Amino acid sequence: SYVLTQPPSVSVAPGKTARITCGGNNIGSKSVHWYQQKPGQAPVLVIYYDSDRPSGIPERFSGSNSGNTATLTISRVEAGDEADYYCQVWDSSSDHVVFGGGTKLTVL
Amino acid sequence: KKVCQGTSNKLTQLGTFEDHFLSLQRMFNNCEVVLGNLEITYVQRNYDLSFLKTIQEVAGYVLIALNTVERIPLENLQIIRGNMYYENSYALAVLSNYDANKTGLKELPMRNLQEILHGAVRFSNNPALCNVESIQWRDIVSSDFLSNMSMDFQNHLGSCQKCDPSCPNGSCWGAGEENCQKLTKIICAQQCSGRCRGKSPSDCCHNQCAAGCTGPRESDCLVCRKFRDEATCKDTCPPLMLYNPTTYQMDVNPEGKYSFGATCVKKCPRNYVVTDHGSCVRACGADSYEMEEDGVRKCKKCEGPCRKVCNGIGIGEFKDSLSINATNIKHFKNCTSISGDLHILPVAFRGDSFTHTPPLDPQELDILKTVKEITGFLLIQAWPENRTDLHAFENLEIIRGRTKQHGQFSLAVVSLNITSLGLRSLKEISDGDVIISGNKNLCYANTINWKKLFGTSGQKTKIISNRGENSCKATGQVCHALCSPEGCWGPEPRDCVSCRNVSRGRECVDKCNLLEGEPREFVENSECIQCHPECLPQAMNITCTGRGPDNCIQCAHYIDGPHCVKTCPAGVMGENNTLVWKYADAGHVCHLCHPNCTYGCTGPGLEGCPT
Amino acid sequence: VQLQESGPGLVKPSETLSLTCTVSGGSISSSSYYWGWIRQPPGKGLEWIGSIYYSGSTYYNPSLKSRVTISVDTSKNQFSLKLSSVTAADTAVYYCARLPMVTMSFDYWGQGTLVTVSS
Ligand SMILES: *[C@@H]1O[C@H](CO)[C@@H](O[C@@H]2O[C@H](CO)[C@@H](O[C@@H]3O[C@H](CO[C@H]4O[C@H](CO)[C@@H](O)[C@H](O)[C@@H]4O[C@@H]4O[C@H](CO)[C@@H](O)[C@H](O)[C@H]4NC(C)=O)[C@@H](O)[C@H](O[C@H]4O[C@H](CO)[C@@H](O)[C@H](O)[C@@H]4O[C@@H]4O[C@H](CO)[C@@H](O)[C@H](O)[C@H]4NC(C)=O)[C@@H]3O)[C@H](O)[C@H]2NC(C)=O)[C@H](O)[C@H]1NC(C)=O
Ligand SMILES: *[C@@H]1O[C@H](CO)[C@@H](O)[C@H](O)[C@H]1NC(C)=O
Ligand SMILES: *[C@@H]1O[C@H](CO)[C@@H](O)[C@H](O)[C@H]1NC(C)=O
Ligand SMILES: *[C@@H]1O[C@H](CO)[C@@H](O)[C@H](O)[C@H]1NC(C)=O
Ligand SMILES: *[C@@H]1O[C@H](CO)[C@@H](O)[C@H](O)[C@H]1NC(C)=O
Ligand SMILES: *[C@@H]1O[C@H](CO)[C@@H](O)[C@H](O)[C@H]1NC(C)=O
Ligand SMILES: *[C@@H]1O[C@H](CO)[C@@H](O)[C@H](O)[C@H]1NC(C)=O
Ligand SMILES: *[C@@H]1O[C@H](CO)[C@@H](O)[C@H](O)[C@H]1NC(C)=O
Ligand SMILES: [Zn+2]
Ligand SMILES: [Zn+2]
Ligand SMILES: [Zn+2]
Ligand SMILES: [Zn+2]
Ligand SMILES: [Zn+2]
Ligand SMILES: [Zn+2]
Ligand SMILES: [Zn+2]
Ligand SMILES: [Zn+2]
Ligand SMILES: [Zn+2]
Ligand SMILES: [Zn+2]
Ligand SMILES: [Zn+2]
Ligand SMILES: [Zn+2]
Ligand SMILES: [Zn+2]
Ligand SMILES: [Zn+2]
Ligand SMILES: [Zn+2]
Ligand SMILES: [Zn+2]
Ligand SMILES: [Zn+2]
Ligand SMILES: [Zn+2]
Ligand SMILES: [Zn+2]
Ligand SMILES: [Zn+2]
Repeated sequence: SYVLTQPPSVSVAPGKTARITCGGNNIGSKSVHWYQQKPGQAPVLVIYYDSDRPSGIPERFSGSNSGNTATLTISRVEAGDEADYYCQVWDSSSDHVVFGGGTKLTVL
Repeated sequence: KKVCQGTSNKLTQLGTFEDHFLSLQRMFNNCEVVLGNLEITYVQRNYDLSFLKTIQEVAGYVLIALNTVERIPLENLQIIRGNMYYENSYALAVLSNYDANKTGLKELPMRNLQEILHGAVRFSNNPALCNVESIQWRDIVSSDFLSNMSMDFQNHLGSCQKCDPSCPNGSCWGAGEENCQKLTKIICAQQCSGRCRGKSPSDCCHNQCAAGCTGPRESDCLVCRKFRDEATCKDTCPPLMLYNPTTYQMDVNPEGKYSFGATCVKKCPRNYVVTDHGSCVRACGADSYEMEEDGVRKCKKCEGPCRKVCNGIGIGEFKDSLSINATNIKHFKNCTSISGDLHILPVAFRGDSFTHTPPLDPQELDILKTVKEITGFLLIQAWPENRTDLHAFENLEIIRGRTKQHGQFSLAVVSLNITSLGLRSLKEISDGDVIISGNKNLCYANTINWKKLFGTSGQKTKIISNRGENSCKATGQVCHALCSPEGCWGPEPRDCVSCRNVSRGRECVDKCNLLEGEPREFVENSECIQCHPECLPQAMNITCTGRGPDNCIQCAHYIDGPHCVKTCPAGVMGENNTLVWKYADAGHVCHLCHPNCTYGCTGPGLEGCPT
Repeated sequence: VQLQESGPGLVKPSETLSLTCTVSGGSISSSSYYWGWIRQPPGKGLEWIGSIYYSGSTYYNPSLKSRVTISVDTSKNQFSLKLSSVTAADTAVYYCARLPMVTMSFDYWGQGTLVTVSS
């Protein structure tokens, strides 16, 4: 089926901007959704439809999707943002939904 | 007169023989005029048919089949118009009126059946039936339908009573003296046109009569051949529209009356509607709807498809249905108002094995193109491949949104490969939100001013992750220059939410044809409307100020009072059944002819009407 | 506290794995949401198992087609998951989340339960 590629680990300085990528064969034609999963908890939808933000998520979370790489951009990273991030897409014709490998974001 | 419709079951029996007799008794009890057909079938012996002696007129055919009763007293039946035929050209079919006992219909005393307008008759397999062989049918049936008669009389083993000796040539319907065949056509002289009263030209019947006549005038017919107005047989009911010289226009005739079967009535009877051709009908049929005018119901043709509400996804048979698929799309034919939701999901084009449903054919999506109303929401996350827009929803104008998706949205168009929305006719979204996201090839979406379509305070819109406006503007995918700043549904001027100036039909245009253009127009409510085809186009001026010929600036041909008409009224029916004739003077103005000029005139006085 | 998982936490190999997801606070017989099963092995990433609509229509993962059967019963207001011929690789925390149709993302996630297979 469809394949999503994420970097296993990304580090970011406190207060700076982190950018987690999501690779896919022409992923710009699809809608990407990002989840944040803290250790021991269930994933939480932080961004859906490439860039939109659900109610309850701070404005620091922004998204972008073009070409073959979608990008989850955290504006001002805090200490509590250390979690696993998974990008998710739903195939229109196949009706399947695929998750990424995950990305362990660590704050310096 | 007491009128009943009739039946059309042909040879179908309604339940038991008693149930069939009850339905037949309910229909023709006290009935004098049958608008439809007279079908007397499956009437068994010893059943009282005395209510059939009051039937006098039947418009369609008369069917008497599979009856074992010995006497069917159709005594006062006078005319069978034959407006409908039983098999092919039969206005009277008496077929197989017997049983295993071979004792069926014996006495058929139609002593007053004196004419059948259209159609032939057929008698077949009627044993023990008497006297009918002696009937001279040439006097009652039309001369053109005599070529298709089918008379089969094989009754030589039944006890029959002889005709009365006073019957002409021994022709009788029954045994009684009253049952002699009343010849009133073939015995007429060559000078009598139609029928007569005896054998002399001094007692002919008027050609408008049908069965017979008591005198020579028109008000003496027994029944009328075509129409009956009050007490007079007329070829046509009084015209409803007459040209009165006072108003110079066709007005409603107070003496004009409608058409109800073979009668002319001032008003249609109770629970009856008038059509556009001036007739009383039980109910406005297909391709027509009902509307009230002057407190009287009238039929009007449907604006496009007629109103046909249909249950949507989540209502009735379509509850628990995941999406509009190839199984339920048959129920959506000719539907124009959906009473529920509409799900357009990819499971339709793909199909699943749990519901035993085949893939939905993309060509069948044009079925709901006639849909104009949705009481619930519209969920579209799938669409056929080669379609650049929502072609099947170009005639949708209202989404009520009583039920909402995710407790929020009433219009959901997500994850499609379309270019434009194509919702050209969408004019109102009463309640619910709108979400249009994930269509990476869709433009024009951010242009629509959604507060114009809303009707509930607090409605929001979420239109993101489509095709970027920088990419749409570079490729020309922007609103037309004629669209208003309120957005558009596509590139063409047909897709504007509103026009920045005026509109001609459903297309936005720069200006109306006031001083230029082949069809000259005028402006009202920022829309261009054609002038009357008789307003001559002016060069230094506008052509018209309104719609009708009263608002022309200059007539193009002839002038009839304040109206511009192609020709002066020459031969138009007027009051007192007197034709109205006019002529055109030097200035192309219509003026009345001389009262004695009955066939028109070319000038004033008796000079224009030479001998 | 809306989506609650239930099922035996211990499963022997080559047998069917049974789990149930109970919905509260609303109604599972809704036309606005799918219902999906998501699993992730300890220390790995998420893996979508399948989706179920309250009518009965199912969507499965290509890597788990022949062994996964997802059902739903409206009276008990729940949807279950069955995985036959379980192996050692199926040791994971099984989540059941809500999947609306307007976004096709997982809105509300259940806290999930851990089922471990062993000898
Ligand atoms: C494609 O589009 C199709 C048309 O819309 C659509 O088909 C329709 O699908 C729905 C959902 O599956 C289905 O509705 C169910 O009907 C069940 C019984 O209906 C029978 O009998 C009635 C009697 O009048 C008929 O009218 C029906 O047509 C149907 O008979 C079938 O009719 C066809 C006609 O051609 C025959 O040829 C078939 O032989 C005949 N049988 C079959 C199998 O097709 C009814 O019991 C269902 O209600 C139950 O489930 C609901 C949830 O779906 C619950 O809310 C409700 O409580 C009912 O009880 C529940 O049953 C569950 C079973 O899983 C249990 O889990 C619950 O525990 C239990 N709850 C309780 C409290 O006991 C339901 O209404 C239509 O029948 C069907 N129509 C047709 C013509 O096929 C497809 O779904 C669409 N496909 C897609 C992919 O979208
Ligand atoms: C016809 O209708 C009248 C009432 O209007 C009823 O009294 C009578 O019994 C009916 N006649 C027959 C033959 O059923
Ligand atoms: C008689 O029947 C023939 C059958 O071909 C038909 O064509 C014809 O119109 C009929 N004639 C009349 C007078 O009804
Ligand atoms: C018998 O029929 C002829 C026409 O064929 C008719 O003129 C005549 O009146 C009939 N005979 C009698 C006694 O009426
Ligand atoms: C749909 O409407 C057309 C036009 O009036 C009509 O001819 C046709 O019979 C209708 N079809 C159905 C299935 O009602
Ligand atoms: C839309 O186009 C993209 C790119 O070609 C393709 O991946 C996708 O399958 C298309 N959508 C559908 C429903 O076919
Ligand atoms: C708008 O339409 C009117 C009416 O036809 C016309 O007079 C005018 O020239 C048009 N254009 C503008 C810019 O007003
Ligand atoms: C146009 O027509 C009217 C008709 O009465 C005339 O009086 C007028 O002078 C003309 N011009 C204008 C500008 O109205
Ligand atoms: Zn797949
Ligand atoms: Zn009875
Ligand atoms: Zn005729
Ligand atoms: Zn007028
Ligand atoms: Zn009509
Ligand atoms: Zn007409
Ligand atoms: Zn008509
Ligand atoms: Zn149905
Ligand atoms: Zn059906
Ligand atoms: Zn179409
Ligand atoms: Zn189109
Ligand atoms: Zn122009
Ligand atoms: Zn007028
Ligand atoms: Zn002309
Ligand atoms: Zn001309
Ligand atoms: Zn005059
Ligand atoms: Zn599949
Ligand atoms: Zn149940
Ligand atoms: Zn949600
Ligand atoms: Zn949500």
